[PDB]
Amino acid sequence: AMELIRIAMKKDLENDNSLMNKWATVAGLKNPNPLYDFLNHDGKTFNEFSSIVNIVKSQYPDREYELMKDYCLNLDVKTKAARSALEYADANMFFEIEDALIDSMISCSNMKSKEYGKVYKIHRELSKGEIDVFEASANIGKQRIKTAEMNIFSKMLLMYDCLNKGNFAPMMLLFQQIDLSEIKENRYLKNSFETRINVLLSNIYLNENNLELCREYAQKAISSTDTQRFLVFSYLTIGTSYIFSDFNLSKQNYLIGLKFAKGNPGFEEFFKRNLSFLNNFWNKENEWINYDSDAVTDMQEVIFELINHKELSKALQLLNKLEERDQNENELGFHYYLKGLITNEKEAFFKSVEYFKASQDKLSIKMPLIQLEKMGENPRLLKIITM
Amino acid sequence: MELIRIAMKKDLENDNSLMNKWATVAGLKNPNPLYDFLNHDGKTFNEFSSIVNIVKSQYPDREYELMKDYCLNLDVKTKAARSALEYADANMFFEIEDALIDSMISCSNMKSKEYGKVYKIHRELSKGEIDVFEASANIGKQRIKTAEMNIFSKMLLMYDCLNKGNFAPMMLLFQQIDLSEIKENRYLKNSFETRINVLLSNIYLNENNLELCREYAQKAISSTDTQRFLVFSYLTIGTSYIFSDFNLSKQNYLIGLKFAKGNPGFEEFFKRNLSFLNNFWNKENEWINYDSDAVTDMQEVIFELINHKELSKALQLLNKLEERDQNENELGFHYYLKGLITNEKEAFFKSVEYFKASQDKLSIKMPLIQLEKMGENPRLLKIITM
Repeated sequence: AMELIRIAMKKDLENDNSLMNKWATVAGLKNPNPLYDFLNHDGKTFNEFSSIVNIVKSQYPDREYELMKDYCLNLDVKTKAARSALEYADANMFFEIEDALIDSMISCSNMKSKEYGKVYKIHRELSKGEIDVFEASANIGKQRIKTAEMNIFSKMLLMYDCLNKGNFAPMMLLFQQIDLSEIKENRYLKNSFETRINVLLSNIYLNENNLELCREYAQKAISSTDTQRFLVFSYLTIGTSYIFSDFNLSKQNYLIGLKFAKGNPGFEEFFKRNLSFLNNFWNKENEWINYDSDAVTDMQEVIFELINHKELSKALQLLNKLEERDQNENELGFHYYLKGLITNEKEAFFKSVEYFKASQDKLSIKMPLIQLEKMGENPRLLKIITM
Repeated sequence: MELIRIAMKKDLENDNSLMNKWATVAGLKNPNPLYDFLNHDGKTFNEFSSIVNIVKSQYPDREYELMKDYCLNLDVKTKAARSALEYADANMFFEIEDALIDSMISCSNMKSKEYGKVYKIHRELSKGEIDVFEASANIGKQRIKTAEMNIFSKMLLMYDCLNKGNFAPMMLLFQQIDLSEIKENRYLKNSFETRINVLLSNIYLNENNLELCREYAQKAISSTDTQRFLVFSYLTIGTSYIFSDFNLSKQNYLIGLKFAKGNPGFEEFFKRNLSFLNNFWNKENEWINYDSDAVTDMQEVIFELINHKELSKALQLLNKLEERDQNENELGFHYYLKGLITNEKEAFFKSVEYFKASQDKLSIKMPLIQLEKMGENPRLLKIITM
């Protein structure tokens, strides 16, 4: 038993024989034989990578990272299981596991593993902004892809870049070229890619303002997965889809997401900030404000709370202080929106609309737009701006 | 034996002084390369401009025939064949270009093979036979060595970005281009520079930076005598002035129209733009096409009736047009005309929506100006154009 997971399992089985049939059903097996094999013989893998992930999530939930790191670094890089490990690591944003698997798969002599390694490396580089979308497609081309799996993943990696540049027409063009039924042997990879695609589509529809479609895609993703990363982003999207229409559903979706985020500080932050904004926008008591942070976004949330409490003079002073510092366009939109709530000047709301339009934020633009309608501006013309 | 060499030998027999005339027009300090070109099969000039300039000067009416024949018998492995390929693509001489492409991918010379493969990707992307992602993937597959094709592969992607109206990735590719890396091929460097100035010109025309637009179009005009680039540069300058200065718009279109002489297709762009310009500024219009069955021309007829307060005839011809199939840009214009006839705000609002849906940041100004006249808030109208 070289791998940490095999050591723990043999140990726990010595104390409790009934675990064997428990772990068999949790892994999806009709019969426990592959599990006897896994425990006894070095290098014996399950046919599907979900078998081991499920056993680890169930029996050692607190120890997932340590156990999976050790298990992945000990896999034969030439196998289906190592190729599945690479997807698992990237999905969970376990970049240390992933980068080690990538380097050793590019080295190996197996054609399949080499190609997956080279393609995931392109995805890593594009994510980090070390290359742009055109260098990335050029590298995809250089590689002369053979597998149906990497044919699909090369399209998805380009979609990720298109998503974070807010450029949706080319995303849909790439989506159209994907056919998941061509993944014939690797059911773990097919299911994981399907989860990725449902999340991506969810974010598309959220920006194109089809709120119903957005929620349906986010739910499809939630149903298909137990990966923390995808659960977190799906609930974040659902929360956001409700901001303007239903305080209570927005909040509860953020709280469910926050619970799934437990023990990842970075994921937890997204929910705290969104909750802070939500509670301010709907004039509710706000437990989420960060009074210590000197990041612009957080300091704006403190101004917004002063405004809800009719402390207009203090809000104005902190807002003038912020004007001194460098702000991008999205922050300036928010800045002028707050100024408008204090002073009731139409000009501030107009500037706010301009800044949000210039920064390509199709969500926050609704805030000064709602105010301008309240001040008697023409609804028919306001609607045209959001198109 | 090339037709151009036959004509030149013939004209030289009658006039010995042509030799020194053709030498200076070709940019050579000394006539030797020209004696060589006439006498020995396969001898090329160092620069492709040499032969283009001789042909433009001595046989202006025969450019297409002479250049077609010359290019089809070139040594495909040479600098001159690589320059021919640029010349043909710039002029949209697709016959010449496709023949050079096929025979350059055949040859064993690494440089010519790479140019051929890269121009072929440009041709395929233009025709919509592939999308922008297949095109970059093919660029990658090729393993490009030359600095020339490194640059041109970026420009071919710019062309596709332009036709899809997505300008941010164009600018990203523009920033990666450095023309001083083209060390040896002066003809190609100058031609690529022309292409880039035209592309930037059209960017800024859509992003409403009108002064930048004109400056780039002028830079292109200064650098070129290719009729295609002259025509599109003047068309762009004309268009940049539509809303702000009738007279400069008109004069820029008339200079463009003169450069278009003897290409009916190019001439049409100017006639239609002139027709629109005169209608928009309520001037007597000599440019109307009463015979054309194109939507855009039939709209110009309606617009003229409206300027003459012939409202009931305009209404009848407008109802006729509504029956027929129209894209969004035409529908914008359709509802604008309806609004001028009926004075309904609804028609102007729809007009704005159709122009916004069709990504036309210019024509949208027309119903916007009307809405301001009807008392809608100018401050909010300005945001819709931005």
